[PDB]
Amino acid sequence: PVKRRNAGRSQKNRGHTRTVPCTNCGRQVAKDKAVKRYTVRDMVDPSSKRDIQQKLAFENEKQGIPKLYVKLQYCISCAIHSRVVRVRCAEDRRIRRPPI
Amino acid sequence: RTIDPLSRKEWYDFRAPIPFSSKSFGKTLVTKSSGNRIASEEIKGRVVESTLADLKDNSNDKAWRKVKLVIDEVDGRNAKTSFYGLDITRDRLCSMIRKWQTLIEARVDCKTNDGYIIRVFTLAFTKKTSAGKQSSTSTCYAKSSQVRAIRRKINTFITNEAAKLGIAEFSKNLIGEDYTKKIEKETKNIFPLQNITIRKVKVLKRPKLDATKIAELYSHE
Amino acid sequence: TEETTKARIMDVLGKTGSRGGITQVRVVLISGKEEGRQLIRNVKGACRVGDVLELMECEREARRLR
Amino acid sequence: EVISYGPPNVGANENVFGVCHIMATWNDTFIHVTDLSGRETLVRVTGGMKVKADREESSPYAAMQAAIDVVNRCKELKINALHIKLRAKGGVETKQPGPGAQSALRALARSGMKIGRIEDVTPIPTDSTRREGGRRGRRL
RNA sequence: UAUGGUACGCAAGUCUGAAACUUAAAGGAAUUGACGGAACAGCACACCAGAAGUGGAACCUGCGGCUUAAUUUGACUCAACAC
Ligand SMILES: [Mg+2]
Ligand SMILES: [Mg+2]
Ligand SMILES: [Mg+2]
Ligand SMILES: [Zn+2]
Repeated sequence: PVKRRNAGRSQKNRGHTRTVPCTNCGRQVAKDKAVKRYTVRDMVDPSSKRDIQQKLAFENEKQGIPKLYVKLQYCISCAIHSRVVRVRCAEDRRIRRPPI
Repeated sequence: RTIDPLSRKEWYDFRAPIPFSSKSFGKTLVTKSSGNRIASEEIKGRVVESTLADLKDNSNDKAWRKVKLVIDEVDGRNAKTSFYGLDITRDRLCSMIRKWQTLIEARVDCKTNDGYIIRVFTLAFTKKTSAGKQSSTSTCYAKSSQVRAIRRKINTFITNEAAKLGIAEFSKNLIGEDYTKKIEKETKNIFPLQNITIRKVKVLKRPKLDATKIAELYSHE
Repeated sequence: TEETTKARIMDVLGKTGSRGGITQVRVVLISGKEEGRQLIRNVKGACRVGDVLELMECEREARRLR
Repeated sequence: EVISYGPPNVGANENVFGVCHIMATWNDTFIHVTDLSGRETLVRVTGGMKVKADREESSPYAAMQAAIDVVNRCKELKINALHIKLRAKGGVETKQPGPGAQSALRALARSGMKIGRIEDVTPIPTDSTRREGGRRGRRL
């Protein structure tokens, strides 16, 4: 019972692909296999934002607080446990560009 | 409290070199002279990391350009500084980094006639023309060979524009948008590029400044 | 800091809280310092449309429900 | 009276700029002010200073207490505004700043401290030495 | 695996490679259940806003122990125990 046709990794036309340590655990995982999400968040709770934007010395800031950039790479055990990815029915299992 | 730990500390106002505002930007702390320790001489090598908070008119939009300065001189309770480095905020970088285009990077080593050896890193990105939203479908990559020609060209041009200018000149040009314009004009044949950037500048080998040239660097209007 | 604003509910929007004990609500202000401003607030207790609410901060605005 | 061994000549218009290096770990938080050079250190506060429990070292309560101590101490050095340089342990380790990050940043301004330019400097390998985990990471 | 290798290897071992004996199953995909220290979604005074409280006391009345000649006996999570 082959489960995935992909077999989980996006890799074809090569023998080997570089291994990446998982953010959460640090387990080595295939770069194709890895669940990788790029995150641009803000360093600060919106309330906290109000508080700081009051006190910003340079008034020449328009959204003059930096965003936090993360390239997040999960091993499978981790990205499942941590709900980044979750179990779906056989038919949906092949759906490719899902979010909102 | 008993004996505030800063009891012995003298303060100095930083002064910026010729491309920047003559007005002091920050202030620094140092311990008083001990009769061995000479107050002014403990500061000979210090390094200042600032934005352009340093160009009064033009500053406010560029929080993206970091400038390192090094203190060449102490004059009368205020510390003069010469050029040390150029750089970029994390933000202004990961700002520019997008999937589905090619990331070009170009490193160069150059000499001023001022006697400086500099290392300039340049950054550039593939510019999509085709008018869609760049995506998994909208792939923008440029051929590796085109990348190589782009390096060769950028690099060459910089070494040329370096050898003919003083470090005052060179730094002024470097901070601002001149080189980006020119670089796009050279590069465009090979491939259209977007947000050309000078990622960093390092100063490899710096001569010491005669009183003359350090006066001519100061030269403020 | 004591400063206070009267807030009248235009719409009852959601229902929310871990136990589900709170109501989400849309609000028009009557203070006179800020009039006709609209806000989204989380209210504990039972509310209809067109109640009045005593609000200590018109800056805190509640995260909408999805 | 008050002898502040901070800077000689100020005004009410003037801004006095210190720099705050803030390190947030899953295990602790650091609020550290220096001059624009980074050489001369002004104030130093760790979470562990502010709590006796090893586990609370990182927490927001600790970060808060830390922050207010720092602020109180800059205030007498006549310092209005800190630039902020934020850091997680970084390098090969995690790049997500710890819990104390936000809390300390807030409590700093909450305390009536102006806030200058903000940058994240977290150490970022072009490439890495090998990670402290197993080949298989932390199991459990 | 045993054994034989004018097959290899410094070694680890690699390659070649049995039979006696024993056994009716082992095995493949898929269905339905049941289960899960997986994901999601319902419903109930389950929890939530509350109240009256038991648990603490004396006593009453059940269980269990323990004594007893005998302390008849069934019934132990809701789903035994003023049954
Ligand atoms: Mg292989
Ligand atoms: Mg194409
Ligand atoms: Mg570890
Ligand atoms: Zn993991």
